Amino acid sequence: LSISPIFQGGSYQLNNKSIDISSLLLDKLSGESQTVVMKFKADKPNSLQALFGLSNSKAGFKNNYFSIFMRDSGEIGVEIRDAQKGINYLFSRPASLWGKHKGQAVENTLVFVSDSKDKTYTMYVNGIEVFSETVDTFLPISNINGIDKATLGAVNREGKEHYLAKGSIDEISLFNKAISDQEVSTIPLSNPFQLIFQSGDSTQANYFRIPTLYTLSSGRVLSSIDARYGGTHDSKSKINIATSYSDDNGKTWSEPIFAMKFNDYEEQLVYWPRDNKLKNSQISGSASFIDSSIVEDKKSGKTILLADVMPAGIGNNNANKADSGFKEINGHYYLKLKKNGDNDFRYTVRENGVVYNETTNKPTNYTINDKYEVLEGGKSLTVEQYSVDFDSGSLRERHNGKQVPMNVFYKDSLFKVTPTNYIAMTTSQNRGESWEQFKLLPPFLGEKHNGTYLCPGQGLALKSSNRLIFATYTSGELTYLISDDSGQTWKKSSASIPFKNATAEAQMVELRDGVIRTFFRTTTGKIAYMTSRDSGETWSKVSYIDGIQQTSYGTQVSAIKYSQLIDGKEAVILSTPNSRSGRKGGQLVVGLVNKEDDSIDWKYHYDIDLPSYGYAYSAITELPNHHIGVLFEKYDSWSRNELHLSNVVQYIDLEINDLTK
Ligand SMILES: CC(=O)N[C@H]1[C@H]2O[C@@](C(=O)O)(C[C@@H]1O)O[C@@H]2[C@H](O)CO
Repeated sequence: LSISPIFQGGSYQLNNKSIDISSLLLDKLSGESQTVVMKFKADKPNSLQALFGLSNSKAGFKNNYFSIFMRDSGEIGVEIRDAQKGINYLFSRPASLWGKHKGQAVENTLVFVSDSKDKTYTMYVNGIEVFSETVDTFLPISNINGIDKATLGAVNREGKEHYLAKGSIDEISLFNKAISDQEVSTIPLSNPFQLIFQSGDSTQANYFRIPTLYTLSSGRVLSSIDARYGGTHDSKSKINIATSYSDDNGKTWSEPIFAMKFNDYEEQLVYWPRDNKLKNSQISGSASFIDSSIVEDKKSGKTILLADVMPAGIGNNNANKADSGFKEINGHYYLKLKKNGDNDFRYTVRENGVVYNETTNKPTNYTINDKYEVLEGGKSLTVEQYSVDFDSGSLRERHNGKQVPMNVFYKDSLFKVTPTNYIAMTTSQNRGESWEQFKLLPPFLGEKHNGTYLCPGQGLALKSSNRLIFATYTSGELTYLISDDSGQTWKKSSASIPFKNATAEAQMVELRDGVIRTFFRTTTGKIAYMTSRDSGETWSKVSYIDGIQQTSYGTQVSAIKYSQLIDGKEAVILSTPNSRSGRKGGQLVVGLVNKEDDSIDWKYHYDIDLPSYGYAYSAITELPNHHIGVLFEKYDSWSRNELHLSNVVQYIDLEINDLTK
């Protein structure tokens, strides 16, 4: 840092009693710009607590103060208030903090920059920028009328301690300068987590959701994710599937690449609005991919990744449930196309990509190549790309002058697919260094049924055979997709479930050879399971796990078969929020398998962080060194208050002894 602190202090215990630092700090504040650097712990916070306050403590000036505050939800924020100036700034972001990790309080590193030159207030926690707000009328934190108290662990208002804190401030420093983003990056951190995917990386997505992890036979650990461009919204949106891998047991990760991507819309790093009027803004004319899952095939050595594919403007909410998008002729399914100007789907994509007119029974001069792009007499047709912006005060989607290959999933294509959901497949023969062009899977539930929905996370490679299984769901059932030929062909195995309209996200473990247990999200508040004892051909009725709570809408749950005995027994590890309130209270739950009846004793619960801190979708894998890697959404991804947060999908490394303590 280019300058020394005006005040520095440490080892402050905040035990619901403020610490007055007025005489040490107030007369050292000068000029209109300041930086606060604070290292602090709060593993048992109050509902709302102030970590640092500067206030006018006198009668009649209760709303003249600056504070750095946090909530027991993990939210961090500031207030900057002066009643005489008529200013009441409040800037915050949910899900910004860690509480505990491996049972010990985490030291959070907070950096707040108040910059009078740029009229901007910026907050970083744990190296992540969580807000940056420019104002028309700047209020220097010292310029609040009548400030006479500087306080740790409360704000002194009219002589009383408000917003009392429980925690500790291990170090706090203030500077009479707005330090640069570059200087900020030099401040040491004590983070319990890593980032694999992050804002500003090669994906240029500012948001991520739906993590996966899979340990490959080489020892490489692979991860896939939704790179979500238009905020954290599900499709309809612009979303690509990105991947990254680690060759050192998760200590470092490769720069992401794409496994599946569309180019109808630019890859733009956009700061999606979080205000109540605009937060529902959703990219509406882009094709997308959503919800990926990985498996490795022993025979071929291929890595196989599946994901849902959504045509332009389509998502689960508006996909046509009564149309697969294929025509069966006869025994073979051919992708249907509608040509601009036709009200009906007159075409199919036949062998060799030939576009065939169903009404005239003649091939046309158009072909669809292996990238689902349209050619006419062998030449590639193009469309103009779109970009998005909020410069007009609402979301605008507009052509940007760049030509890209015309794809049948695009809004502007001459030939367009049925507006329903599909599933696609890509393979890698180099363990994630590159991905082949995706191919659509066929329909499994007939001509007049939309795609099933891929369960995000892992597929299952049965240990003693060549069988691969990917779970998917639809209304009234799980639909397991089974391949015995390295993913060249798939058949379904349907397993009825006693819920309609469930997002029945399911993950599988092989308890022993040929015996599969599937754990899945329900609408009941409990995680369900079912068992197959014939390698997925047939499935039991549904049972429920006791000792874990979910919300009524549920959350995805990840599950693995651990390779080593725990307490002399075979073990399964589940990862899920454990809360009836929200997507919070993340846990790993270790289940010991009864060798006589395949029942599971859920003997250990490990809290990922505080019960009140967010935890949503998750990925777990046994790393080659027998550690457990967890990549998870550290926020409430259902909440309409926690939309569009950056750098909340995070990675941690745990050992079994951390879980069973
Ligand atoms: C294909 C798709 O939309 N997948 C979604 C669904 O699940 C999630 C969720 O957070 O619950 C996130 C997934 O990415 O939101 C969706 C909702 O539940 C409707 O199924």
